[PDB]
This record gives sequence, C-alpha cells and structure tokens, in this order.
Amino acid sequence: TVLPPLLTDDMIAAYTAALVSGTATAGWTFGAGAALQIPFAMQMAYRF
Amino acid sequence: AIPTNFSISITTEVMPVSMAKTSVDCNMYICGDSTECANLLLQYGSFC
Amino acid sequence: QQFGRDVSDFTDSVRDPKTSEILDISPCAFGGVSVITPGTNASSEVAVL
Ligand SMILES: *[C@@H]1O[C@H](CO)[C@@H](O)[C@H](O)[C@H]1NC(C)=O
Repeated sequence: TVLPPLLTDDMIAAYTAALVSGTATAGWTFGAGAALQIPFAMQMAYRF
Repeated sequence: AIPTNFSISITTEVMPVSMAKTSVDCNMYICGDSTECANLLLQYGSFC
Repeated sequence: QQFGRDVSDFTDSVRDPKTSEILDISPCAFGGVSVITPGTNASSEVAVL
C-alpha cells in the first residue's frame, strides 16, 4: 500500500503562497521576524 | 514600520553526538559455548 | 518455585534441590583480548589488555 501524506497538496500550496505574498509586501522582514509593511522597491533597495 | 522596542530570548536545541558502542562475542551468542556449535561454525569460516 | 529466570529467559538463579539454598549463576568468564605494541620497528615486547 501507499499512504497519503498528512500535509496535503493545498496546504502545500497555501504554505507556499504565504512565502510569496509576505515576501512581496514585507520582504526581508518576512523572514527576519515580525513581518513589516514596506514598499517593494524599498525592499529591493535593501537587497541591492 | 520600524522596530522601536525589542526583546531578547534564549532557545535550546539538542542533537546527539555519539552512540552506545557495543560488541558481540559470537561464541556466547550463536553457540552458548557448546562444543557442537563451534565445530559447525568452522564450516562458515571467519564470518564472525 | 524451583528456578529463577532473568529479564531475558535464561536461568540465572538455582535453588539447590537438596538443601533449598538458592544460588545465582554467573557466566564463567569471557571477553576480548587486545594487544599493545610500540611497533615491531621499536621493540619486541607487548602488553595485553
Ligand atoms: C627500524 O628498523 C630499521 C630497519 O628495518 C632500522 O634501520 C631502524 O634503526 C629501526 N628503528 C629504530 C628506532 O631502531
């Protein structure tokens, strides 16, 4: 037999979309801790 | 949004570094030190 | 009761059938042999663990 995994595909999708939206409105702050509201070109200016 | 006040915190993590190193004598395992067992054991060579 | 078993099912405890004296069984003696040498270039004398 085979068993389906616990963490389903749409969960696997919805954990992945929040990796994008939080990177697209909070950027470095999305991972650094509490995610902080900021423009995306400012985030690029931080990265660059 | 920029942080004004903050905190610090200690977290712990735990990860093994060694193992219970063992050893198995064959004679007191596969034989129990009967004379019969040691002599059929020569038919398997130095497998132990 | 007449004989004890250990936490694995080998008989380690014998009560004497004649005197009702209960006795532990130990193993005889077994272990490993190691050899200590300083190198055949260095000596010909050994120590044995
Ligand atoms: C080790 O052996 C070589 C010859 O095999 C010998 O010339 C040398 O003196 C030896 N080493 C020592 C410390 O005696």
